[PDB]
Amino acid sequence: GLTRGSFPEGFVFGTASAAYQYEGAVKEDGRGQTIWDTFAHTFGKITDFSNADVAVDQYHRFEEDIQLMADMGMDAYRFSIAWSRIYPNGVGQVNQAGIDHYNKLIDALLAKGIQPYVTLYHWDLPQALEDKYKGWLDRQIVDDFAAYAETCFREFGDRVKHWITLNEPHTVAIQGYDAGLQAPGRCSVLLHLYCKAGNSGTEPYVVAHHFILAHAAAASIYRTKYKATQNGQLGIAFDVMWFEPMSNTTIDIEAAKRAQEFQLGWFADPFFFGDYPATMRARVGERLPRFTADEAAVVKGALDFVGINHYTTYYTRHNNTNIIGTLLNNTLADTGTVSLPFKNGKPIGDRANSIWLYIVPRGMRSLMNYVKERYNSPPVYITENGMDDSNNPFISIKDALKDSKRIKYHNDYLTNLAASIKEDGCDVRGYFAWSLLDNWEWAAGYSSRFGLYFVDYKDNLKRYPKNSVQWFKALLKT
Repeated sequence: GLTRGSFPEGFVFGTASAAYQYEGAVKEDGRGQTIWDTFAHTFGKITDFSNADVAVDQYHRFEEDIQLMADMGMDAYRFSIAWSRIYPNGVGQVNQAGIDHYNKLIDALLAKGIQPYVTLYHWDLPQALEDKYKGWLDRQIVDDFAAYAETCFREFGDRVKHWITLNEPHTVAIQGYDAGLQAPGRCSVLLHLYCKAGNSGTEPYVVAHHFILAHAAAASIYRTKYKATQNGQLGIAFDVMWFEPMSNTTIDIEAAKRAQEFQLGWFADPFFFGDYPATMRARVGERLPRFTADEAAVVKGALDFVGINHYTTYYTRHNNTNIIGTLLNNTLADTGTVSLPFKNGKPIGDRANSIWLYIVPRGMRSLMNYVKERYNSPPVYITENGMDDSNNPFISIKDALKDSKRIKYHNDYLTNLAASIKEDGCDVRGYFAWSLLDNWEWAAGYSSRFGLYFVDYKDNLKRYPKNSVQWFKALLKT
């Protein structure tokens, strides 16, 4: 079976978390309102009517949780900084209590020998910036994010050596501005009646452009002022499904390739080559912003590593939008593809609790090779991988702990990962399980349990280890 010896010497194993999903204490120690506070407190936005005002209270309970990590022998913890705890209004007055908080968390981790991997932006934009200029829709976001990033480099960079500037910009751009299913909930009202405003054809591309520039702006500051003395590295965590052709036809083979370009390439082609993928330029046309030559020069080469959030694999077929009908532009239509976890009625694999999450371990290996080939072997971290159980009130806690399916998931995905490294030569440096604890899974609320530890929401957030805890412990034994 898998051991640490199955991976390169120095390979980093960790668990991942995110501020809004974990912290609670939403109105404590000066924290400003975010777009997700607003979204979670708006009717219709969260499926189980819940919110993250308390979440799992990691803001207060982080030392306990650090012990639960050390219990498995974890090397690292990925966590995010809530921008609104540092600048409650996005810009302006620095909140010293926010700085003090993350210093305590960082020092506590390091005292246990656990390395901090810090995400600067995990979707919780300060509401003040949304009100001021509609957040990621305005170019001002670029300098404002970079200033926030700089403050974090200055305050924490003496100890934090691994930075993830942005989490899943693809998800944010599509879910936040095309589907309007995540904050700020914008979209073409003609496509989705539940949105109050937006444009699914234009806004995702504007937001994505601004994410790319924001990262490059923060990376430029890091490299020019902090990197030589701090000696850390900056990356991004990209959401990436693997896509397989729905049929063995060149049209569908090309469609799967194109779907990948529109998902990963949308962001990574700028960072590696200085422009968007040709397919996107061709299909999105004037709705796709253009980089200036000076912007291309700051954007290209802006990553030290590629973070991959990888969960699942879908089939992809070529698709043409209906030639007759009122054309309502949107990002899926622009791809010229449809991707689905079914082929001829048959699912691609077993499903986890999440309706989108199909269990397809080979996708991990295929994707690692894809990244190696297209981008000339950049260092990669698997910044998230995992699966969820239901929140089932009809079973005992003891039965909820029997997560053999999660164990098989991690086993099979890691086995594929180990083979991509040893056999295929992929430069993978680490792996972080989503997630350490059951937590508030955005619009899914508390209905989805991704943790290695079970959280009893009906007993003051008590943590219990699921069977996967012992599985990871055995795996990581040195």
